[PDB]
Amino acid sequence: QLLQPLPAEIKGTKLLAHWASGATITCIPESFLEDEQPIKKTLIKTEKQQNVYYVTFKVKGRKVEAEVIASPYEYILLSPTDVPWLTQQPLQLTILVPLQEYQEKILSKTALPEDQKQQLKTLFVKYDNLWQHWENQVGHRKIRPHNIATGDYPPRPQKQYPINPKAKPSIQIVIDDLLKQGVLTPQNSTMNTPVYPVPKPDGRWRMVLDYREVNKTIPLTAAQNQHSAGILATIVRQKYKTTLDLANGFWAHPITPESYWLTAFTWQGKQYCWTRLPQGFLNSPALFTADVVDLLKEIPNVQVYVDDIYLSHDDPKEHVQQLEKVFQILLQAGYVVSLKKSEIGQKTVEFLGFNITKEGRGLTDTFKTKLLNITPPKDLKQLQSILGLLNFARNFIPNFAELVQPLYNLIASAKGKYIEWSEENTKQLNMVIEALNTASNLEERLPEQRLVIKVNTSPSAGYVRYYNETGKKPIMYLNYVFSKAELKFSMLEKLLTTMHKALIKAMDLAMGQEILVYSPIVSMTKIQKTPLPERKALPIRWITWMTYLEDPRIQFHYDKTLPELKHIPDVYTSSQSPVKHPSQYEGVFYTDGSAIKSPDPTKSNNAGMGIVHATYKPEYQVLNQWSIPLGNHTAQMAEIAAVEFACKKALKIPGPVLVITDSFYVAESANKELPYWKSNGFVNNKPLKHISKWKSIAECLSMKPDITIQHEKGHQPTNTSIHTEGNALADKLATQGSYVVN
Ligand SMILES: [Ca+2]
Repeated sequence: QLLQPLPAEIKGTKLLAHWASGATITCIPESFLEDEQPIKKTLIKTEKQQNVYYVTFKVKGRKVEAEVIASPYEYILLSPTDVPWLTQQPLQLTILVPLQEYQEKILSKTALPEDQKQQLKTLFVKYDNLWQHWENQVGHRKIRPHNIATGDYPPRPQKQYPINPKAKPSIQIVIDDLLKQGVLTPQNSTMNTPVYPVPKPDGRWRMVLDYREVNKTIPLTAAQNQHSAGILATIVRQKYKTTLDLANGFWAHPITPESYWLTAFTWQGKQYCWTRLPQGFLNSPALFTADVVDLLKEIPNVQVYVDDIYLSHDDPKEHVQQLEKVFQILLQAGYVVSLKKSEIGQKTVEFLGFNITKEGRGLTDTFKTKLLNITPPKDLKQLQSILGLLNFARNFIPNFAELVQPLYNLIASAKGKYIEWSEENTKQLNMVIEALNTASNLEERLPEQRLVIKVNTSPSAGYVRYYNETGKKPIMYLNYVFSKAELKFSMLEKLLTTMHKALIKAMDLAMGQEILVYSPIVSMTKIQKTPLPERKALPIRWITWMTYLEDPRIQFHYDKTLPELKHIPDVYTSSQSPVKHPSQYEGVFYTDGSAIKSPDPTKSNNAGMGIVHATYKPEYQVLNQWSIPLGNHTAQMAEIAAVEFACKKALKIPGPVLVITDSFYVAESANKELPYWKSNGFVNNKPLKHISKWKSIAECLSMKPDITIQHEKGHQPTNTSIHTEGNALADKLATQGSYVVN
């Protein structure tokens, strides 16, 4: 548990002892007390009677004589009396995690009222032993050790190839910590497993075991929890939502001493074995999750997939009451929670087993059906991709040949491998999409025909088409938004996470009908054999992906007519179409800019912008004011540079903010022109200072998209809205700076 294990040898074989606090005598693993003769026989309430012995053993090299009983466990429960010299000391591993930055981060983003928010800040301390304090820290689970030695024909040992030495230092720490905790034991074995290193965003590296050779031997003989699909159907979305990431829980379940040889691996010419369940093993996710489910059975609403846990209660007070009940269970069992990726008491959770963020109160996940806009292609190869993409809608769209005709005429126009794109063509393309958004082309779902799903993906997002098996029109298209982590995935994994998000909505439309999925992938079996270093997603992703093949209701077919969508341009995402109230934003930024006639005839101009930071959470208040002269520039430039300053100051505040411009051109450009100027490369603006200002705004929004931009004329507004009052102050500051000369 929280006490550091102590190295000890009893009968030649090394073992570990744990300082106990109970007054009961020392327990010893059962396999050593068979040969020994019993002194007497006593019964224990917490009544079964067991034999009593008196054996000698070494603790840290010093022999110890004590009256002992048996223990079904693999550790030596050490009575404090028998060892008066040795004192209890807490566990001390290598690296201490930044636990205070984690808790302050969770307290910041919590959507709970300040009343319950202080209860949580108190719950950090009462259950301090529950959170993960050390890196690679694991907990002990007082459970009957698992037997994973199923199957009479053992697998063949794999030779260990040299690995990257740049990863050895960061991994040897983990080897030391697990050895220190007894998670790893030095022991030769018949089986050997390859080990692979993969980098971590912080610069260090984590090791990966290749257990697919042992999994082909071990048969599937365990009760599987509801899979990704079955869990997501029974969920209950209430007011607040909370997710708790465990610290590799399979490292908490110990395996039987007989099964240690199976999990063996070679590190630095030395062979080690696993005391606990290892990650990448066949039955580790199932054996671990089942235990977790029983504990969470008592809670009214819960869902557990792998490490992640889900809790959603509508009552603010009851969410915290159940949350404390969750913590006691996890602390009493010996589980360890990582506050690095945990999310507590938020209106939406970023990840709940599935990659989709969960908002609202809906038992079934909802997502936008309609396809999204596409940025103009920069090259011919990116324009040929989108044409062969729309080729499917020829057989059921009347105006198709008429609305696509202009784009065909544009390709042969230049004939110089460079293509010129007109702004109206961008609007024409937007019309092509709106035709698909119209429910005419949308066929109706038929409960008789099976559900056909055609899946392809672009570097920016995926494209999913739900069909009827005979129908020429699709029931409904589906376009999934890639998260910042999924964009890092390889192209093959972008398809798989796309299919994952597509089979979710298919369950709603299945209605007891088998589902056939067509995909550019030729063989599903070959995909499981895809090499490991090419997978750039978490194993939780692949397990979640592979668990869907086993369903006989779903079948996957290779489709040749699916085109290549690697050169598909970026999907146009609009953060301005949703409008949010100014009170819910954490920060409000009013901007403005003026430019009177310069006194000097040479400059001929003078500018001055104004910035106001306002917060509406408690009442209408202003944090700071700013009034800056900009020299000879455009009045709109003063209104252009006014938001570049405001965009930066929002980065220091992690939360929803809103910037407001008196200018029409600024807000409209940030909504439609900015997604263009990014891909446009700022071509044919405007000399160089003008372009640098727009890029800086684009990059600032790239680092934090939580920034929304509105626009309000505010011409002689007596008291139109409570919002225009703050903008009247910003225009005052912009005017003051415009009147000041250097
Ligand atoms: Ca202005």
